[PDB]
Amino acid sequence: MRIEAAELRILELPLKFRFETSFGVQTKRTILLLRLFGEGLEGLGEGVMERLPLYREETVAGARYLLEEVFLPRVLGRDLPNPEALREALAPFRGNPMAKAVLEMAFFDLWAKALGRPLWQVLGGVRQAVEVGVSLGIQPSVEDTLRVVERHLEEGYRRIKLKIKPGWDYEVLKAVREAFPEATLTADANSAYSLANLAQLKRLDELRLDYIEQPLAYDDLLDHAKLQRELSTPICLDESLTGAEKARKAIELGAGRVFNVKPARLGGHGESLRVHALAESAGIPLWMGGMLEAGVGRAHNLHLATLPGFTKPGDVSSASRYWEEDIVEEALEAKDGLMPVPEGVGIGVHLKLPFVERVTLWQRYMSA
Amino acid sequence: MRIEAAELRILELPLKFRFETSFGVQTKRTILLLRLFGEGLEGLGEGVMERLPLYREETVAGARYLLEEVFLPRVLGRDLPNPEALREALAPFRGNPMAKAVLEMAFFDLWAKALGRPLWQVLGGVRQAVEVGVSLGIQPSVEDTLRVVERHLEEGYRRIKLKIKPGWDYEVLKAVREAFPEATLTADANSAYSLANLAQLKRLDELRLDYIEQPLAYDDLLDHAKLQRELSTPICLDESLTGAEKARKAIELGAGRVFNVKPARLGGHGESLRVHALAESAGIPLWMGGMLEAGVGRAHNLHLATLPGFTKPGDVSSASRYWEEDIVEEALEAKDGLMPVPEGVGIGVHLKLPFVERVTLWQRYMSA
Amino acid sequence: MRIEAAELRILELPLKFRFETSFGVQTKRTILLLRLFGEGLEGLGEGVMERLPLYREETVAGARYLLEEVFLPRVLGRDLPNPEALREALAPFRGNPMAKAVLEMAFFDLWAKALGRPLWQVLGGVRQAVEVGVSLGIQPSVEDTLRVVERHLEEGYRRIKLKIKPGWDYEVLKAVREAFPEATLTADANSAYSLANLAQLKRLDELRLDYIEQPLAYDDLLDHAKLQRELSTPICLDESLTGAEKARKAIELGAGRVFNVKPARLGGHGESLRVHALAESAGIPLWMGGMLEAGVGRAHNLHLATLPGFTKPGDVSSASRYWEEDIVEEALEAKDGLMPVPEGVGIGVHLKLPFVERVTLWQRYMSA
Amino acid sequence: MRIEAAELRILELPLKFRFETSFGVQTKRTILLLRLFGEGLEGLGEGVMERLPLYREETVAGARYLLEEVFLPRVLGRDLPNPEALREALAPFRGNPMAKAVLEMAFFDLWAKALGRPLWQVLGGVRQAVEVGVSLGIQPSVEDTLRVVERHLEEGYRRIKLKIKPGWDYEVLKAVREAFPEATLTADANSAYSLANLAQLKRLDELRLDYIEQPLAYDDLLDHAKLQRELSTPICLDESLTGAEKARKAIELGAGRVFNVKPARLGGHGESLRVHALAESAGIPLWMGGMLEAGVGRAHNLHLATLPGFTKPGDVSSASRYWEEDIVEEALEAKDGLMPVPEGVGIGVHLKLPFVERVTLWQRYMSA
Repeated sequence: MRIEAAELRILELPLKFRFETSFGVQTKRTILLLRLFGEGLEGLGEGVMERLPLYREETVAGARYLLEEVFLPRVLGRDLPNPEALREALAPFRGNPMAKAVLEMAFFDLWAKALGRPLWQVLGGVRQAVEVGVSLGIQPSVEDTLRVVERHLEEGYRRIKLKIKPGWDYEVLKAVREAFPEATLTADANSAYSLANLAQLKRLDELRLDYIEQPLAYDDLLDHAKLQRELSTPICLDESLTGAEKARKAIELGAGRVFNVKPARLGGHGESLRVHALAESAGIPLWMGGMLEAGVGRAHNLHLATLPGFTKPGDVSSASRYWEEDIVEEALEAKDGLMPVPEGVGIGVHLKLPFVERVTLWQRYMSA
Repeated sequence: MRIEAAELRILELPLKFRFETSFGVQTKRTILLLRLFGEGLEGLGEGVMERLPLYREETVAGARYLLEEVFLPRVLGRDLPNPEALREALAPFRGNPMAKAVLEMAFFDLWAKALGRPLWQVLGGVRQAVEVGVSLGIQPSVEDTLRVVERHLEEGYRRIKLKIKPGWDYEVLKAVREAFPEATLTADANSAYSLANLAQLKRLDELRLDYIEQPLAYDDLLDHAKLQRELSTPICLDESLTGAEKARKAIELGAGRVFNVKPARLGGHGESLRVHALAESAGIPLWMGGMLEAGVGRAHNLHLATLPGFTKPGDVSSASRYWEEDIVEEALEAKDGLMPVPEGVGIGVHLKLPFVERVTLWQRYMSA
Repeated sequence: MRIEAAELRILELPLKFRFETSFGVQTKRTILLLRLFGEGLEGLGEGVMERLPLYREETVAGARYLLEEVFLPRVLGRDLPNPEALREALAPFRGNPMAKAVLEMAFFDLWAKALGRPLWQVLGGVRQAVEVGVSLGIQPSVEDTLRVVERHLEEGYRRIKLKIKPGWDYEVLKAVREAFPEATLTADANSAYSLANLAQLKRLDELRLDYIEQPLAYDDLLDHAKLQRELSTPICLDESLTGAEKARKAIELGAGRVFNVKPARLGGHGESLRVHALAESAGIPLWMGGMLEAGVGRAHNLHLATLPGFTKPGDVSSASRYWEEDIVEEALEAKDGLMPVPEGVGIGVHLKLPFVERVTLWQRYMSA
Repeated sequence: MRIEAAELRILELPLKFRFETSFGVQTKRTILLLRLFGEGLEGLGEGVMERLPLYREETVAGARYLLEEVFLPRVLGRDLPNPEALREALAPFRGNPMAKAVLEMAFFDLWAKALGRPLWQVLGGVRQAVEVGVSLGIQPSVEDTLRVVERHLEEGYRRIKLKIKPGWDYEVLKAVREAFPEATLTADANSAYSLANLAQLKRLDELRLDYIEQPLAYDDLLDHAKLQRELSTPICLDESLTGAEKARKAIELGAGRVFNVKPARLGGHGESLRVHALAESAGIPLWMGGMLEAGVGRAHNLHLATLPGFTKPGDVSSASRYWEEDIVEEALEAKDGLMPVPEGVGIGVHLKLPFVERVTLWQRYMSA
């Protein structure tokens, strides 16, 4: 496939809800969108980095620069027989997996479309519907927490994830467990702990959580391995998994027994397939993470989540929970705990251009 | 892709040289050949198992039974969206990777053909010629060894592999190394050693071999890991690597630092790609192994050997060194240390049915 | 002993009950039977492999080929002073322990008969009755499970083994434990788990099961060792123990604290004696596993189960639970939890030839 | 087999050479001889313990008391189906393996005789001649050492063992190695070192010795394991290997890579066969050790040395190097590096009662 042209845009998309972060509260998403054109087809890619480096180090500004002035010029007009070629073309540039992912994923979409197949089929998927889990923030009280969990269980979610922190973990989780003895419950420890809190984390073992996500430093594997050795509960890694080498080291160290997969965090689908092979060979369950994606990112996530190693519910809930209006024509809605994979070749969604234009803050067209 | 029909044959092809084994000297290959038919296309697969279980446990008879009465009946006429679907269909059957490989590799060929692409492109390859290494059995003398090695070096081979054994390792290898200080030299220790021979093997460290292949038991990883920790020379695993789980365990234990990849030994291309991801994530070099294949197998090996993790020369020399006449129309011949990947969709070779019929000992046609 | 002739048969023997497997439900056994003739005596061997490679990799077809065309021709007419000679004669052939076991065990029977002694006496046994345990599959409900366990306890079984799987383990086992506080209870985890399920398996520690059999991969030792390190409950290995070297590695790794011995799985009595020496030297209890054997296999198992290291009840229950008609004249029936060892030289049972002929699907006589 | 009666004697046989020990120079062997009578047959056993506890803790006096007043009274007239029954009968008595060995080995002889077979055949042997190595004490000089070694090499011995000690190891061994570059050379470090001497011992790695025997404490495994990890030369264990449990622990710790087997040190053939299974399962070579035995012991050693795991030459040289007259009619003489196993049922030798009576210091006959 020879990429003939590319269009990069920065969009500002309003969120239906408002959520708090480590730097105030966020109410909108600034999204880097990429369209790749080749052989009369169009591949789509969506950035998961934000304006501030809060989840991790990249920003929309930094990724925009790399894509516009380094990565697209590197691949425009080049004959790339497959996604591996694209990966090798970007190999000299260190880090920046999310910026690379926008292009790598858009290209995988374009390639799958040129092959005439749905993306999941090309990636090696084995299902066309994904189980849905939900994530809840820290609530004002134990009562409020039970209320929210009960409603989400009534709606059909197949796993409930609750945010915790020192001083707000055992009691609230224990109350939920007692009220819902058979619910699949997980904790998002949000890198709010250190090995100093080992006893507090071990205390959660009696609650039978499916896993405790990223309790220690966001870029750590060694201390998580020390922690995991002491817990019967699986430690699930998210921010620490930036690529296949880290996944390999996590397995060698025993740093986590469950992996949260976010393709963009990893650098794209090529890297995700490598992580999938690694996890599958070690019996490590995978589930699809969410990053408040608009329709393009959500569809990419759904196609990748069809792989055999994804055996646990992912954060791929209805687009309507996030956006009053999504950027694709499709209504990506789940029901009875399942989210179908959008039909069609590639990622199976189509941009709603007039709306996209209306929410474009900046744009640039480049041709080979 | 739905497999509409399949033809299985057992062929007998005389080799141009005498091949020493653990139970006799082999002069012919008994080959299980598979043709898969679907959507007007033909996928080709070739078995690497033999009449006797000498290299490993499978036999032509055992594999013929599984393919004819178990595997083909299970997949004939079924909708297989991709190779992963085929993998899952055969999952209930334990072991027998070479028997599964005939079908799985023939299917990958058919699938790539249905996608309209060369197999290497679908597998993630990044090159179209593979570096060629040569293998040498134990010679009557050191002078003879030197003579043969010198000849192969003049011929352009990029790696020389010498079979060794207790009592015939250090002096012969040391003589070759002194005569050819810059040559890439390798040893095939042929499972001829035990940890009792640790000293003899460690003595080879001074010769700067590129790797020592499978010196200990054919189904071991633990003792090889103990050996590897004592040697600076990389231990290369062959028979021990039967699948991705063994490869993951080899990485955890440090059982070897180079992997010999034989797709059929692993169960096919799907399994090889998983091993590739694992090796690549640990910086473990791969090279394509050989099993005296006729043209279909040699072509499959070439397409897989194009992947990025294959960084050392493979046993993919000219078909003419093996056969007076091969079963494919193409002349798979190397030149100046390089073997081109045959062009065309899928594996790129075509069977010469008239010659195939003349060397067919048995055949069966099956349709959905 | 010089083997003068051998007769191999494939029999189809109806099962009184019908049991479910990983590929539908089975209702009959396809049995490879071997008769070895020498010095006017006859040794008997029975294959435990089936038509499909579900328990492990071998099949009746694959073993038939090896015995008829490779192994019997290798030993017919050869002077074999003892079973060790037979083992060395087959050493060049890798794997296929069950196919080798048919011949090795038949020969051990013939040898013991030529020595004029019962097989147990020659193998080093110290008892003439074996304690009997029973194995139950997954039942429709906890109530049904209690019902079945209670009846088997009334009948006098000395150990009850219950099949479990993720989602069906703690609650059912806990209910049985509570209803029968002093019963010897074990779990057959049927390779249905991975290290991901560590917490679920550790949770069983409070139930005081005598052991949990083969919870992880069928060909694994490394992950079972990691699991065992976390459990007070002994992990019992079955499929992973394919020979003495694996038993040695299991001891080095601490992969299991109890071993299920199935002589055919191991390659025969010679290999079983080696495993017995290894286990006994590490204080690892042994018990006799069952593979739905007809009278020949059951008698072999009983004679081997007399060894000192077998300190726990085995799956050697009455032949009448399996067959409406067995292939030997003897009625191998247990009572009050004990199964006597059949009397006479060698394995002490005699073929009921007319019946055997009636259930023969194929046969072949070969002479030296 | 029921032992109907037993005759125990203490003999004194003058040696043809002076034997250096830790407390005097020995010129005579004081031998505990046992004759077991049953079913008209006679089993022979010979003690390897001496008057002083120099090699290990037992003495002729201590062993005489145990056999005469404890072991024989316990087994006389009892039905012993096999050697395992004898083993269990003596189980309550701790240690004293050499005293138990006289009875256990005499019983194995009687049992094999009752079965009508050569002892090696019943033990699982696969050969009828054993390779012969020779031992040399510390000589007055390096030249003397060279002279002796040269002579033994001309004589056909297949391994040369040289006693060494701190201050007399590297230079003497290096001189021998230079003079005989191809000779199989071994060292008997005689428990003369400690980990304090790690450097002196590691210095020997360059000499390519086949093994270094028992350099550290006679009852140690832990320190030898620490030493072995630092040496490429295999450490060979002798005094430390008192039974199968110690052998299992030596394998777990990696305390040695070669085992010297002396059946009496181990408690007999039953224990030796267990050690054999352990060593074989770990690829640890065995060789038959010597204890200056008269003909009965030398014959027992030869029959046991036929087992497959014995792959290195043993100290089983000609009886004539030790005795002007031996206690058996047979002339146990080696030729061209090989010692034949004496023919006949059991150990194959016959006592010359007249000579035995002349060298008897004490005797006692006991009947059931």
